[PDB]
Amino acid sequence: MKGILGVKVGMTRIFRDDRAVPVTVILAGPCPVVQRRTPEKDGYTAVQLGFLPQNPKRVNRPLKGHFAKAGVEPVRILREIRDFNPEGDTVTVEIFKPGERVDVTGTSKGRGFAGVMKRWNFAGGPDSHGAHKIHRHPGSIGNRKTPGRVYKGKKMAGHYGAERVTVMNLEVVDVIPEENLLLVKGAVPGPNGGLVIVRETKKA
Amino acid sequence: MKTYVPKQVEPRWVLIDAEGKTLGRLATKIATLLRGKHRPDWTPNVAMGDFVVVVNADKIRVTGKKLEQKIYTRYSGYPGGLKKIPLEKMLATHPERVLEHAVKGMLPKGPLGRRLFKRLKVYAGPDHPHQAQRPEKL
Amino acid sequence: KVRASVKRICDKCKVIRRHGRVYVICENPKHKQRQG
Amino acid sequence: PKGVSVEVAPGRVKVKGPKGELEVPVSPEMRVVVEEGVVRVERPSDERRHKSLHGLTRTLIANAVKGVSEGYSKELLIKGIGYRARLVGRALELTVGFSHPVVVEPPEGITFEVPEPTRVRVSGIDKQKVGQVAANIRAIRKPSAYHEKGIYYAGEPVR
RNA sequence: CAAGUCUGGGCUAAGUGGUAAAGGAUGUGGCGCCGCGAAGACAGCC
RNA sequence: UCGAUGUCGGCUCGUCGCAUCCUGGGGCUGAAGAAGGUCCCAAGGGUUGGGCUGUUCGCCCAUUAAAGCGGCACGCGAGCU
RNA sequence: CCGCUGAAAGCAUCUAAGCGGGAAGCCCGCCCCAAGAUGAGGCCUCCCACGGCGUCAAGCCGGUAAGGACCCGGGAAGACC
Repeated sequence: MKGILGVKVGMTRIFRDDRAVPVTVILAGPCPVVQRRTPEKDGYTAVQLGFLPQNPKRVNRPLKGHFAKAGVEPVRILREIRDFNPEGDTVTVEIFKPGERVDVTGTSKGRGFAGVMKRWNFAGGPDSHGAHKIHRHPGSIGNRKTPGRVYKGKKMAGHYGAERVTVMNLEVVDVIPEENLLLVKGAVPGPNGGLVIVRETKKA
Repeated sequence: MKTYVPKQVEPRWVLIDAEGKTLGRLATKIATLLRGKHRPDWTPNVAMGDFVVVVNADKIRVTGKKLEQKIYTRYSGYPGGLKKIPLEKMLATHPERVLEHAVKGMLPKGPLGRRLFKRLKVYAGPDHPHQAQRPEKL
Repeated sequence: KVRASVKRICDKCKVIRRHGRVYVICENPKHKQRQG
Repeated sequence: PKGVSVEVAPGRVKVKGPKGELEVPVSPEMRVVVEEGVVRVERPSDERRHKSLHGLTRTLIANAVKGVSEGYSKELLIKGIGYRARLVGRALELTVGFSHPVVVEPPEGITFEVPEPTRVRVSGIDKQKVGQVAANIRAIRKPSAYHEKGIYYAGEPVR
C-alpha cells in the first residue's frame, strides 16, 4: 500500500484530450521515513513518515535522531502508512504515475454547532401556513409511552465537520517530480494549506 | 459466639485443563474454586478464592449440536443492535471467551462477583504466561 | 408442494424424511411435496 | 481381489492397487483387519445405528477396491445441433450454445477423454469424484428443453 | 443458591423439555395377533 | 386513569414486524421462446409527482422495477398545524 | 432449492457416515468512532535521584528534571471550554 504525507494547496482545471478537468493540486514534499514498524516488535508493519521540514530545533523529548534522516523532525509531525515498506531513505512523488488511482484523507471544514437540516438535510418546518417558531426545527423525535425514550444515534444538532474524511479512488492526472507536486480529480477534504494523506486506492 | 472469620488468606494458584471436557461441567467447578468454597473458611463477604488458570481452552467438548445452535448475544445500545453469533464462531475466534462467559454467569452478580471473575485466567493453548506456582488439579 | 397434509398421490410417489422434514417424491414432478 | 492390497488402521482403511491407493474412512463399530483371500465386515449390537453402518461400510470399501483395479468408467452424450466438445491439455472446452464456450479444468486423479466430438467420458480411481464431476458437467447444460439439446448420461428422456 | 454433579431401571436426540389444534409422517422404543416361507419371489436382471 | 392519560387527519422525524409491492435466490406450471400463474427462501436497499375530499381510505391523471400491508397511546400538539 | 457417493430396507432414497453446488440475505472485506477495552494494551524517544523528617518511600514537605501550565498574538478550530 503506497502512500505519502502531503498538503492540499488548492485547485484549478486543466485541459486533457480536449476537455476541462478540474484538479486539486497537492504538494507531497519528500517524506523522510523516520521509523519502521515491524511485526516482530510492534505487531503489525507500517512506515512512519515525516513531512513539513523546517524546525528551530524544537526537539526536546523526541530528539529521536535514531534514524538517519532525523533531519530535524517535521513541523507537521509524522504519520504511519499501514502496510508499506520501501527504499528506506525518503518517499518522493515518483511513487505515483499518471493514470493511477488513489484514496485521499484529510480534515473536513469545521462547521461548528450545525443545525440539523445542515448536519443532516432534515426537512425543516414550513416557511408559512403553520405557526412560526419551528421553521428550522427537527419535528418529532419519538413515539410515546413505548419506548418512552429516544434511541441511540438520533440525528440531531451539534459540532459538525472538522473531522477526518477519506474520499476514494481519485485519478492522478499528473505528477511534477521537479516540484513534489501532484494533480488529482479535484475535491479533496479540507481547506487549502491543510494536511492530507494520499494512498493507493481500493478498487483492488 | 465465635467469629471464626479469617485474617487475609494466602491465595492459591491452580492450573486446570481437561481439554476434552464439557464446558459448564468444567465451568461449574471453576466457579466453586473462585469463591473460597471448597475451603472451610468460606467467607461470603471477602474473596478468599483461588486463582484459576485454564490452559488449552478451545478443545472444550460440548454435547448435542451446539455449534450454529448455541447463540451468544450482544445488544449495542442502538436500533437494530442485536448481534447473534454461533458458538462455532466464538471458538473460531475468541475461543478463550467461550469458557469465560459460561463461568461468569455462574458467579454472583455484585462487585465481589466481578472481582472474583478477574481471578480466573483463561488461555487457548497450552502455555500459561505466568509462572507463579500452579498445583495442577485433575 | 408446501402443505401440512402431505400424502402419497399415486403408487410411484414416495415418502422421505430428510433433514428434519417430511418430503414426498414421485416419478412425475407435479407430485413433489414438502411438509410445512 | 488380486494385485490389490488392504491394510487397516483405526478409523481408516487403506486400499492399494494397480491404478492407485485410496483411504476409506470407517466406523469403529467394527473389528476389521485384513481377512482371508477376501475382506469381510461385521457389526456389534444389532441396533439402528450399527445395522445402517454395516453394509454402508461394506460398500464404501467395495467401491474402493474396484477403483484401484480400474473403475474409471462413466460417459456423457452431448445432443443438439451446434454443441460439441474438444480436449485441451487435460481440460474440456465444451461449447453448448452459450455465447462463449465453457472450459472445465480437471480435478486431481481424473481424466477426461474426447473420443467423438459428442461423447465424453470421465476416468478416475475413485467414484465419488467421478460421479460428482460428471454432474458438474451435466449441470453446465442439463437437458429437458421440451426435448433434445443439452448433455445427457446414458440415461434417457421422456416426451 | 442452603442441601446429592446420590443409587437402580427405562425412554428421548427435538435444547423436545423451555407452555397450542384439526390434521399429516418407512421418527423412535415396548407390548399384542394374524398372513404365510426346501406347493423354497418379499426386493432385485429373461 | 374524571384533585384531567389533549381525543381525527396533515406535517416533521423516524424505528420495528413479515403475512413481500419492487429488486436477489428457487420448485411446480395447463412452462415452446418472450411474458405470466402459483407456491417456497429472502426486508439489504427501494417503494414517485399531481387532480378531488379536512379526510383515513378511495377513485382518477402521468409515470414507475415497484407504486406492499401493518405496529410504535388509530407512533409523534411540553415539535408545528 | 439441486446434486455426488450411500445403508438401515438385496430395490429405492441429497442422509442415517461422509462430499459438492446454491440468494440484493448472514460473516469478513470498504468508510468513520474507538483502551474509562478500570480486561485502562503496544512501540519510539526522553528525565532521573534522599536534599529533611514519621510507625520508614510519602501516607514527606521544600526546591527540581524531562516536560507542562498560566499571560499574550492569532486560526477555513470554536457558544464557553
